[PDB]
Formats: sequence, C-alpha cells, structure tokens
Amino acid sequence: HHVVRKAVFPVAGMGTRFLPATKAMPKEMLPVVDKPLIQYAVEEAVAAGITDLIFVTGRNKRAIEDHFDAAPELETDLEAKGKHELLALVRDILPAHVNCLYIRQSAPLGLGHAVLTAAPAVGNEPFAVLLADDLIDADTPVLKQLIDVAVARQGSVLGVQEVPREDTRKYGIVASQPVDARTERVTHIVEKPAPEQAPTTLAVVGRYVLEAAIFDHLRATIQLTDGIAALLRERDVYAHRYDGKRYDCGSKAGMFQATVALGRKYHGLIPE
Amino acid sequence: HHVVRKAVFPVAGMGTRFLPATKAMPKEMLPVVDKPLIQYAVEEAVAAGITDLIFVTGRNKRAIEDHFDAAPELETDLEAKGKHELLALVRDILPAHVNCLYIRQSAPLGLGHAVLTAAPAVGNEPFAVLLADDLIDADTPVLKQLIDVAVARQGSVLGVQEVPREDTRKYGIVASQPVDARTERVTHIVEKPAPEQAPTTLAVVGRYVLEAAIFDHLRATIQLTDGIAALLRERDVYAHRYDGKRYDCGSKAGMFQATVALGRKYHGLIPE
Ligand SMILES: O=c1ccn([C@@H]2O[C@H](COP(=O)(O)OP(=O)(O)OP(=O)(O)O)[C@@H](O)[C@H]2O)c(=O)[nH]1
Ligand SMILES: O=c1ccn([C@@H]2O[C@H](COP(=O)(O)OP(=O)(O)OP(=O)(O)O)[C@@H](O)[C@H]2O)c(=O)[nH]1
Ligand SMILES: [Mg+2]
Ligand SMILES: [Mg+2]
Ligand SMILES: [Mg+2]
Ligand SMILES: [Mg+2]
Repeated sequence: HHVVRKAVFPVAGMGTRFLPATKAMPKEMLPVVDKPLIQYAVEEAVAAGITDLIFVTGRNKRAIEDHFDAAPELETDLEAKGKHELLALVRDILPAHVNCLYIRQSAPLGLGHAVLTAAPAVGNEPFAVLLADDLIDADTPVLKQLIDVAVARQGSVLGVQEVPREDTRKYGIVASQPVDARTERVTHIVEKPAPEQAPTTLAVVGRYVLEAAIFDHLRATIQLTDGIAALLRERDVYAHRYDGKRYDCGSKAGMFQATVALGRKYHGLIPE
Repeated sequence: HHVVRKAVFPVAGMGTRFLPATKAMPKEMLPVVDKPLIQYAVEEAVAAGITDLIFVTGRNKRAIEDHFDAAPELETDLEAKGKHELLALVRDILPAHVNCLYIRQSAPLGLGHAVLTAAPAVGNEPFAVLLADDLIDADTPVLKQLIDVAVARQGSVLGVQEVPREDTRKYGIVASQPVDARTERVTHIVEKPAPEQAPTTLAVVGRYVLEAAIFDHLRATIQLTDGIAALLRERDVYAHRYDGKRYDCGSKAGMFQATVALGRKYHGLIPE
C-alpha cells in the first residue's frame, strides 16, 4: 500500500543564474506575475494530496518560511483598512490539513545532498521532490499524475518532457523503454549528452516520486542523478511524460515566457 | 549655490497592491527581469550625481540593505566556481564614492511621514526623493533632469508626465502655468480629480527635488502632497515634464509592461 503524503522542496541553493535579483532574495521567492515560484510548487503538491511539506533550506532564505507563516502586522494593516479580500490571499495560504517543517542544509552541497538532508523527516516512506524553478501549468497537477503512476507500479517515478534533440545538452536525459503510452522504464540517465548521442529526447524535470531506498544510495554518492542510477539496480524506476507545460524559471528567459503566458491566461495581461 | 547630493528612498511601506508576492518580500525587491526595482532607482540617482543614499525603511525590509551590502558567502561561492563576471554583478554594486544609510520609520504612516523621517540625515540641504515603484527608462537620468531645473530656478521640482484625461482619478495632478516648454510653475495640487475637473493632464510621479523648507510643513501635516501645497505659499515649486518612459510597478499591470519592454530592449526577450 504505497502512500505518498510527504513532499520535499530543496530551496537551499544560491540562485546564481538569476543575479543580481537573487543576491539577497531567494530565487524561489521571485514572482510569476504576483505569486512566488515556491507558492505554485506548494499549491501543486497540496492539490495532489500532499499533507506534509518539508523544506530543505538555508540561512539567507527566511522569506520562504515567512511566506507560509502568519504575517500578523500585515494582517492587522489589511483588517484596519477593511481590505478583507486581500486578507484572504495572505491568511491561511495553506489549508488547515497541511503542515510545514524546515531543515537547514549545512552548505549548498547539491540537490542530491539536499534530498538526503530530508531523510530524518521522511523516514521510510516514499516521498515527492519538487523544484520550484520548474513551473508547470497543468489541468491536472503534475505531481498527482506522477504519484498515481508510482502507486500503480510500486516504483519511483521521474517526470519527463519531450525536448528538441538539439537542446539535449541542457538536461539529464533518460534512456528508457516504453511500457505504455506515457510511461517508460528507465535503464540509464545520461547528464547533458550531445544531441546525436542522446538515448531519447525525454528530459528529466524537477518532479520526482522517490522510494526511501534512494537515501542509502545518496550516502555512498553531490548528484541526485547518481543516486537514481544506483537505485535502478535494486528497484524499479519509471519515467512519466506528464501532461502540462513546463517553464524553466531558474533563468530570466523561461521566467519571462512564464510571465507572458500566465500573465495572459490568469491575469488578462497582454503585451502592449 | 544649490547642491543636491542626498537622495531619500521611502521603502518602509506594506506593498499591499502586489499580494501575495509581497507578503514576505519588499515590493522594492521585485525584479524587472533580473534586477530589483530599488536597484534601478538607486542607479538613476547615482547617475545623476547623488553621493548620499538615505533609505527610510522598516523591520521586514532587510533584503534592501543586504542587496547593497557585501554578500560574502555568495562572493565566496562565485570565486570558488571561477565565475568572475557574476562576481562583478554582486560586488561593489555601488561605486566607491557613494554611501548608504538606513532609518527605521516607526510605522507605515505615509510618504509624507517617511520624508519627514529623513530630516535628521538631510539637514538643511535640498534633497531628492525617488519612489522605486516608478521605474523610468530614460536616455538621460530623470533625476538629473529635475536637479538641473531645481538648481537653475532655486526651487523645488516635481517630476510630471502627461496622462490621458480619462485617467486623472489615479493621480495627483498639478495646476500649473507654463514658464518654458517643459517647466511649469505649480499653483495647486489636486489629489485624484474627476477627468472633467482636472486642472491639467500633468500627473506627479515618484521623483522630487525638495528644499529643506518642506520639513516644517510636514510637521504641521500623512501626505507629502499636503506638505508641498503648504510650501507653495512660501517658496517656488515647479513641475517638470521629463523626457522618459515611466512604468507604474506598484501593481502587476505596469510591472508586466516594464517586463515586456525592458525584456526586449535590454535582454533580447520577445514574447513567444
Ligand atoms: O546544495 C543545493 C543545491 C541545490 N538545491 C536546490 O536544488 C534545486 C535545483 O537546483 P538549481 O541548479 O535549479 O538551483 P540553484 O539555486 O542551485 O542554482 P544555480 O546557483 O546553480 O544557478 C533548487 O531548488 C535548489 O534550491 C538545494 O537545495 N541545495
Ligand atoms: O508609511 C509609508 C508609506 C509609504 N512609503 C513609501 O512611499 C512610496 C509610495 O507609496 P506606494 O503607495 O506606492 O507604496 P505602498 O507600499 O505604500 O503601497 P500600498 O500598500 O498602498 O499598495 C513607496 O516606496 C513606499 O515604500 C513609506 O516609506 N512609508
Ligand atoms: Mg545548482
Ligand atoms: Mg533548476
Ligand atoms: Mg501607500
Ligand atoms: Mg506607488
């Protein structure tokens, strides 16, 4: 009985691909229009049934915690001016059945180290990992799509998307074999292959459902990719081509396209 | 001998027109592409000859201070990975002839109270005021244009822009008389007039050069507009229609247009 109720948000990194905006502000707090990247990722997890949110964070990232906590002085200001609609955007941003906890990563030693850092809070359960700089706009939350596959197949699941072959140098690419239309069994993961040498055009994105067996593989490993490759030998790992549109907001170019696209879709904002 | 060397940046406000992005992050830190609003405003002041930067700030706004201070852990990370170009975006963001100081505003009691809060650091000098949510893209820094007028005429100067008459309800509008092509003498300021009743279509923007005489008028006043109206009786106040394009980034709509426009101009980013 596979139950995924915990989601890990690695948010301890330095955000260097987005300077100077991120000199003194977490990349995860940068807004797509009027909402931080981390809020979209959290809402997706909650919408997929996650109840326990685990942030692996750092000294200079208090804004992330403060964003999901009460802000009493602001809530007092809004009540005082009678702006009760705004009060609802701020108060109880998370529903009452969800809880958050935070863990300091010693140093920014990698995504793999960040995942390993969450092990005491996760225990032996399977768990989700979401990278907030991958903003996904989907009719059905992408993490829900991935969890459903992981439960049905009793294995780990990597969210993948089709990319142009000429761009494979930018991603981790799975070598995999189809099992059904959207789901493939992973046999290898290759970091940043040449286009002509890429085994598939399926790039790993920042959405994972992982069995707790991953933790031991990361202690011998610092790269989550290498941990996953080790796991492949013991346990089943699948890739799932999810339905949705990803924007890579780790850099200004994808952030900009997300701003334009969700600007139009959700806000009625159109380039003048 | 009129010398404007000090600029005041009111940055203590709650940013409520941009929630939830600003729940736990200052509005002034929100980026236009890859740079915070406050950095554009500061760069404009420095480019106009300002040497003394005065921030009127609040408890939850440490990111602003941290942005203009050294970030040693980040500078160590960038040197360690040999990324010396990025090191230049972060280290000495301000030239060596400029200095910053910070003053806590007791509570967010208004722009007029914020200006008055800076009085001990300003002394009897004329001084600039810039509101970072007014992002101005100009060939010649707008504050320089305003200072030049203030020195030449030995009076205070309000930056104004022509707005559509149907939008006058959104702004403070000067009643004024032309003295030369871009410069007018102010006789009244009317807050948010009906279009058919607006005295002109010249709206005050977030750029001021003010004589120290303003401070006494704000102690009897909490609205900078009312302080300026009092000053008009004693001293000369001019409005200057500056050359430049303003974006009102206090809200998502103008921020979005700034993102599109400066995205294209400075970053090569074009809506897909
Ligand atoms: O040591 C680390 C490294 C990375 N991460 C987290 O892994 C995710 C994916 O890592 P990214 O490479 O997308 O983000 P980054 O902040 O490390 O970016 P750069 O400086 O390299 O430009 C991000 O959400 C990051 O916060 C950690 O939590 N800890
Ligand atoms: O008490 C105050 C009020 C305003 N200000 C500063 O005055 C400038 C113009 O004030 P704005 O109205 O543009 O900003 P705000 O943050 O007050 O916004 P809302 O909550 O009303 O949406 C902003 O730069 C603000 O920081 C202060 O410094 N202190
Ligand atoms: Mg990284
Ligand atoms: Mg990334
Ligand atoms: Mg205000
Ligand atoms: Mg404003």
